[PDB]
Amino acid sequence: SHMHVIKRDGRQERVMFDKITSRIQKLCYGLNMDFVDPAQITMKVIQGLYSGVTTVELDTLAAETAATLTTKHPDYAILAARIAVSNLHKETKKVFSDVMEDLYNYINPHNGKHSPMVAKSTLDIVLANKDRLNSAIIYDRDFSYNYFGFKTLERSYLLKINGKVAERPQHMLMRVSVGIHKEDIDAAIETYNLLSERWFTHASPTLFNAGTNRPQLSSCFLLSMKDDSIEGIYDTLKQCALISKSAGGIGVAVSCIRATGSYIAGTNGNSNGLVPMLRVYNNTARYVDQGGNKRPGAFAIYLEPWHLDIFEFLDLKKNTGKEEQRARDLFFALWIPDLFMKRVETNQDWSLMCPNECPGLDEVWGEEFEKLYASYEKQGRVRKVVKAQQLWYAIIESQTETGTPYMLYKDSCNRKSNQQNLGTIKCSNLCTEIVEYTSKDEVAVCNLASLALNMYVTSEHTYDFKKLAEVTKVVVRNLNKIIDINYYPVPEACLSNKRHRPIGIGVQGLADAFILMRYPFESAEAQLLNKQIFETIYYGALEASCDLAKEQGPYETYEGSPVSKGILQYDMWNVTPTDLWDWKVLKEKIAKYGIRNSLLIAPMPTASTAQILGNNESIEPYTSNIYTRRVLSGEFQIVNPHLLKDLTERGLWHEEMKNQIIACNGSIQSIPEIPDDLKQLYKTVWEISQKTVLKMAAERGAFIDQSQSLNIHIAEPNYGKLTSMHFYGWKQGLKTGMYYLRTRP
Amino acid sequence: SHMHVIKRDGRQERVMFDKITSRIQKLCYGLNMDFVDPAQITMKVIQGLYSGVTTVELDTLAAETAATLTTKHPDYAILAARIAVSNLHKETKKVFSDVMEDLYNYINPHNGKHSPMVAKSTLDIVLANKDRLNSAIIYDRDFSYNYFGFKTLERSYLLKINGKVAERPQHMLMRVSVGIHKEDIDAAIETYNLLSERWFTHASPTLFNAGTNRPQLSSCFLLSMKDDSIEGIYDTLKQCALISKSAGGIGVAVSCIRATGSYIAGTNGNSNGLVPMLRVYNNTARYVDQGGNKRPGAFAIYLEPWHLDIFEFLDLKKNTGKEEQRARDLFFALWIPDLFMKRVETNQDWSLMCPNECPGLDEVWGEEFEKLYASYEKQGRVRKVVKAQQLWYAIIESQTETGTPYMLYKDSCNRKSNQQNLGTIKCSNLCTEIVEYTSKDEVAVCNLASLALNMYVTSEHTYDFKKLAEVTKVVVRNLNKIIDINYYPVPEACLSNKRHRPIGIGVQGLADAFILMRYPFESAEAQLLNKQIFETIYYGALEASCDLAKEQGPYETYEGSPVSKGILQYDMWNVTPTDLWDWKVLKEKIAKYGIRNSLLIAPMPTASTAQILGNNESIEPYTSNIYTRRVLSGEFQIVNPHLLKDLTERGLWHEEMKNQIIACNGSIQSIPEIPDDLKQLYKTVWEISQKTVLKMAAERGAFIDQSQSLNIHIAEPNYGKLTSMHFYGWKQGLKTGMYYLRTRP
Ligand SMILES: Nc1ncnc2c1ncn2[C@H]1C[C@H](O)[C@@H](COP(=O)(O)OP(=O)(O)OP(=O)(O)O)O1
Ligand SMILES: Nc1ncnc2c1ncn2[C@H]1C[C@H](O)[C@@H](COP(=O)(O)OP(=O)(O)OP(=O)(O)O)O1
Ligand SMILES: Nc1ncnc2c1ncn2[C@H]1C[C@H](O)[C@@H](COP(=O)(O)OP(=O)(O)OP(=O)(O)O)O1
Ligand SMILES: Nc1ncnc2c1ncn2[C@H]1C[C@H](O)[C@@H](COP(=O)(O)OP(=O)(O)OP(=O)(O)O)O1
Ligand SMILES: Nc1ccn([C@@H]2O[C@H](COP(=O)(O)OP(=O)(O)O)[C@@H](O)[C@H]2O)c(=O)n1
Ligand SMILES: Nc1ccn([C@@H]2O[C@H](COP(=O)(O)OP(=O)(O)O)[C@@H](O)[C@H]2O)c(=O)n1
Ligand SMILES: [Mg+2]
Ligand SMILES: [Mg+2]
Ligand SMILES: [Mg+2]
Ligand SMILES: [Mg+2]
Repeated sequence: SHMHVIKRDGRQERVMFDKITSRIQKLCYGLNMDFVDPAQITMKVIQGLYSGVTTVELDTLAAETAATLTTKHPDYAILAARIAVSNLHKETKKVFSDVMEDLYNYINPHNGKHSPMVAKSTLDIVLANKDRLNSAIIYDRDFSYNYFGFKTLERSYLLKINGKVAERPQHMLMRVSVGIHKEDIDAAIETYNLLSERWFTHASPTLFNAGTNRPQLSSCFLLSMKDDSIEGIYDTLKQCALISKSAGGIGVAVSCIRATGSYIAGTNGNSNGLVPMLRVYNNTARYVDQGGNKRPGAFAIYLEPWHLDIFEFLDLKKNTGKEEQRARDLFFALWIPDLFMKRVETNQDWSLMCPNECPGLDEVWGEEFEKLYASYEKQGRVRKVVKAQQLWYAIIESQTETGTPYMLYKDSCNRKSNQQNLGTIKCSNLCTEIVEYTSKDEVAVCNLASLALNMYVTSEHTYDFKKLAEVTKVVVRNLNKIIDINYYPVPEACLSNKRHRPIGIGVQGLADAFILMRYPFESAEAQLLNKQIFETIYYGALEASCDLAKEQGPYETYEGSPVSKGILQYDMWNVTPTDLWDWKVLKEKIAKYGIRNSLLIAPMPTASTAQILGNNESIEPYTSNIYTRRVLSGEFQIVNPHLLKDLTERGLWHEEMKNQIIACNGSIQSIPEIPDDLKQLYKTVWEISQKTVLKMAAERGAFIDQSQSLNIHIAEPNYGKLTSMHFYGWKQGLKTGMYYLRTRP
Repeated sequence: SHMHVIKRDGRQERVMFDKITSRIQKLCYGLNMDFVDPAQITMKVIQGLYSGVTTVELDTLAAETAATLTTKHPDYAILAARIAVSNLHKETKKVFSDVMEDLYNYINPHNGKHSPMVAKSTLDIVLANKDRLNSAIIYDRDFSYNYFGFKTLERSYLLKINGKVAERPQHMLMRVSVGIHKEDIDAAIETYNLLSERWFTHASPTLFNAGTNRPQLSSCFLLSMKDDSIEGIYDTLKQCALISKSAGGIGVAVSCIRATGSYIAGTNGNSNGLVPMLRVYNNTARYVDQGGNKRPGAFAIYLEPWHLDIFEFLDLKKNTGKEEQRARDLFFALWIPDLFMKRVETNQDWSLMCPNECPGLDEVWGEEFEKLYASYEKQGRVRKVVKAQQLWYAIIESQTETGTPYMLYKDSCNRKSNQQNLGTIKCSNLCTEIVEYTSKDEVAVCNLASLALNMYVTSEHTYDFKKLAEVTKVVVRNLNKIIDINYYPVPEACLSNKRHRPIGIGVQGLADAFILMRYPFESAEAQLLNKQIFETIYYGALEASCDLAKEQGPYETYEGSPVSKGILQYDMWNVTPTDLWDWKVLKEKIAKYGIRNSLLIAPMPTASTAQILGNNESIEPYTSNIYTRRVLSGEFQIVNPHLLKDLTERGLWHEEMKNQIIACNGSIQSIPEIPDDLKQLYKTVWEISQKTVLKMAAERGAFIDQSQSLNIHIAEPNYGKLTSMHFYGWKQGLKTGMYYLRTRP
């Protein structure tokens, strides 16, 4: 008949338009009514309406229209967040316990199987404790997310039932706290309130599988080859298949595979090298997706540069060429020793050999690698001799073209790690921050936890240090409770992760801490500031693991580590820390009790986590002050809201200032309406000299017991800033030369 | 600030959308609610709304959107009429008297002059009689117009004040009845109620200037040249300028101007002919517009075919050629005698002469013209001799290309008219229906009144005859009261229009009378029907003028007319009328009292009048069953609503039948969903053989004392149907061969 809409109860009515403005103005309380205008939003919604429309599409399109209108006044972000979050909170259930009973009592709607979303012990903990725990949840905190962080949180992370999302966000975060803190409830309420107050957040597989039926909370996996045979290659392929099933990240050390042309004693033939093998890993990276297709399964391939197939390895992730000689859905990385640095330095030659001819090489680092490599370089057992600057030119061609390979430094990582007593660290994970020991028997597993920073900044614009160590103590107790609950997908993972027991802590949003502390990025108080911050994080981490080892005893391989010898991570950098803390009593209690976890700190990139909480990616500056937004039918420009927060107060903001920053791509310094302080507080990273950031990485990574991601931003391809940049990173002592060479077009 | 609309009081408010659907559903009472849908109309209105919009634009766009949605169901025409008419009736004043005081008390808003819209005697009649007359008006009748008839009535006919229309339609029709019936009120209330019940309507200059300050109620003007000198040409140009100022229609007899090359005794030169002279009349037709630019001033130019400049006259209204040899904003017509018919008939020759050489020719018709033309054809005084079929081929080239010239028959008009005693009828008006005597002293003026037809059809589908003569009596009393109130623009007009005193009555919408009487157009009861109708109209007209002559005496030149000799118009056609009436007592009372008006009946085209009342153009069939509508941003297709009225009852109407009639251009007979009666009741005029219509014109024009318009519709250029058509019209005896040759593309 007429234009009827399908009202959410399931019924239909006539189109009465004042229900829209009746609802929006109800959801506009507490905003600037001088620019909050329900009529424009209603008008663009009615531009899209038709007959027979479910009303949840009208609320979705209402929040979408408010998100597109956010450019006119910044309160429409708060409005659009209230529209989407109110749309969800009207939909699903109020009580957490009946949601959990609905998830456990799930039935596959065409197979009849009692196929739960949560394990029965999780439901046991909930139903035994629902009275305190339903009282602990606070739904006032769900209106605190950004809109785009809420849509990113909704599209993939909330547990769905037949396509309809059936979890509020506090149901997910309380589900995580039950999923980790099993027996105890006080830790679940301190962990819940410290969690939902957005102080720290766990990693994404923890948000996937906390308390579910297959609890695989880990996110870091480091695998090396079992053998240089078909059985080793395909058994390693099997382990990468299972681990990439249970939503992990896999970095593979592929150093020990014989090269093209070496003799095969079994079938009297010659090998074809690494290129079809890594092509098999290419199709495996396409087939298995992490979890329920939530993100594609990605593999890192690490190769040391002395291997003979290095040129076809570097020409492998490209765009042109034959298709059968490209494997472009992987991530390639070079695990470079100091000798290739020295031979590129003085234009000498370089010996590409085959690890069947020269066996047992990648397990040897430093001066011993110099002696063994020189002794094989003497005997003439090598196969090819290439001038080192030619291969360096090939590396800069590959990084210039695609950004791959990554570059890590072998002797720097093997020298400055707490797992020296085990052997030689072969590889690292996909995002190049977990530097741990791998073997044929031990497959390295590490857990993650990302602390935010800008929630700690007080109103005095003086940073809070004493809170940060305290939350770090709660985090270390969380991860150390994670390691003993996790279900490892392969049997080699449990022995490594329970013998050595590592954790991982990484912060996100350093640029917001600098803006809210009101310092320039290349100032003196910034370089003092991050140094003091990671002294606080590192100190509180060591105090927390000390207080755990006082209660459960240290890990199984402690005596032999340099921490048992008193050398902490900063002395391996030979940098005495500041007088901000008391390190003597810390080293006394460590010398009397040990520590519980081997490796502690690890700055991860946190793309998706910082996408949720609105912070910037972990430590880098803003890419531009204008950042785009992916909206259906609108992909548009939103300025940095801290910059806009200062501009509305300083008066220089007007109705075309956005258009004034369109034609400069974030560069606010070219405009004549300038207080000449925003040019220091809001430096575009393209307008930031990279070597100051590298010095800041030398200080901060000098207070980190693992590596850290390092997105290199360079506007134009030039070999001097690249070559001097990598050599400068090697001279400062960094464990990671690069993670991406990013060139803006 | 926000989106505020300017509410009609002059204020502003927020955009609240349920005021729209709150109003439309209030204006939807009495319609089919199964398809009446306010939400679609509201949706397309809100597609056009913006901030700072006057609400009368929202009602205008609402009625416009309903007019475009009328295709889905025919009740949206009734809706859109109620929207526009309610928009006007909310706007202007309720009382007629204060509107008249506002119009008389008008002041030019930048000259201060008391420049009235009505004369002071009109306001005297209103203010002396406002108590009965404000009670007589019925505003229930304004919701009876069509939408497009109301917009056509509003854009040009209602008297505006500074661009804002300040007259309701009943204010205009009551203003007309006061403007004609001055002293009497009973005639103003019978005339008002018979008028506003849409029975008959006056002509368009009557609607322009009834009771205004310059009352020029006439619409027919026939002028001939005073002299074949510069003084005669430019004095005639002066009279055409003044008459075209006061909104008349001018037909000019340009027979008596000497041709190209004749000697000029004053300045010893030779004339250039007619072409630059008619070019001067071209620019005069562009400059002076009728009234307040309400329609462009148009001139008819009549020429008899024996004049020497006839070839450049026929090649004059074209599209190509040099610009200085074209006069295309005129209307050209040939005033053909029988001799050109006979010489084209038998392929003989034809004598093109010059009226300076052969003087006193156009004042002579018939056999006397044959004798005088043969005597000048004998003496060799002629100048050119052209084969007659060549000039006939030139005429068919001109009518084929543009439709001009018109064709009238000289001896047929001079033989069958009541003004034989005066002399020779030279010319006729622009629309070729007023055939009256012109002279140097008498400039012919005729008034018009168009009766509708389909209001007379009773529910029994038997036509009402006794009402039609009665309304015809009221009409004849109206026009005879018009002639004595009118203000003639030139002094020669008053002597003609008061000596001979003619009137004019023409009907509109014959196709609707045939459909509502349910007969085929080419049936037997149609040809019986229009014959009976014009016997009724002609009989009631003669009875009315008889009853006027019983009270005031006949006109000044009665004794000498053939009506005084007893011969009425039908005996000049030698057709005895039917036994429907009593003609003997009529001819007795005429023989004892005479008649008051010389010429009575005149079928005019009525483009604009039938555009108001929704009827078809006067006597022709429908051009197509689908007719387009001019709407801003929508120029679309609406079917004939009587056809649609039968299709919704007979069930064959469905939701794509319009699309089934798109690809046939009104031809409903090609579709397979056919009751084979609609193919007879709804014949497209392109699917109608023209000679049956010509026979119907012989009967109906055999009962008309003047000529009648005749739009000839022929789909393709073919010389046989044209030539046989004009010869057939001459053989039936018609006074008008053609008014347009229309070819659909
Ligand atoms: N009758 C209607 N016609 C068109 N849109 C409507 C109508 N009613 C509500 N809407 C719009 C307004 C909102 O933008 C959106 C959601 O309305 P909403 O009221 O929340 O559904 P609902 O009526 O079931 O919720 P609730 O019953 O709790 O009020 O749909
Ligand atoms: N048929 C083959 N095609 C391509 N590559 C092969 C083939 N067989 C073996 N390889 C590669 C896989 C390993 O990289 C390598 C050795 O495999 P492996 O089983 O150890 O050889 P083998 O034991 O039979 O001879 P060897 O004793 O020399 O190793 O050669
Ligand atoms: N506040 C509004 N915002 C947008 N459109 C409106 C608003 N109010 C009325 N309209 C629409 C409804 C109608 O289609 C059109 C004209 O409204 P209308 O009510 O007749 O003006 P009005 O309010 O001055 O008349 P009245 O005072 O007699 O009610 O404008
Ligand atoms: N100068 C001119 N240019 C063009 N046409 C002219 C001119 N003078 C006269 N005519 C035309 C207009 C008339 O159609 C025609 C006669 O005009 P008119 O005044 O009667 O001439 P006339 O009286 O001086 O000489 P005649 O006695 O021959 O008419 O000649
Ligand atoms: N595309 C990616 C990126 C990272 N990761 C893994 O997630 C870890 C940290 O990356 P991250 O914190 O940016 O991942 P998110 O938590 O943001 O999803 C890495 O060590 C990888 O193991 C992944 O599996 N797939
Ligand atoms: N374009 C026109 C059409 C007609 N007319 C005059 O109006 C008379 C009848 O034409 P009509 O009845 O179609 O004119 P309307 O009343 O429809 O405007 C003609 O005799 C002309 O004198 C005109 O002046 N201009
Ligand atoms: Mg509701
Ligand atoms: Mg082997
Ligand atoms: Mg109103
Ligand atoms: Mg003269």
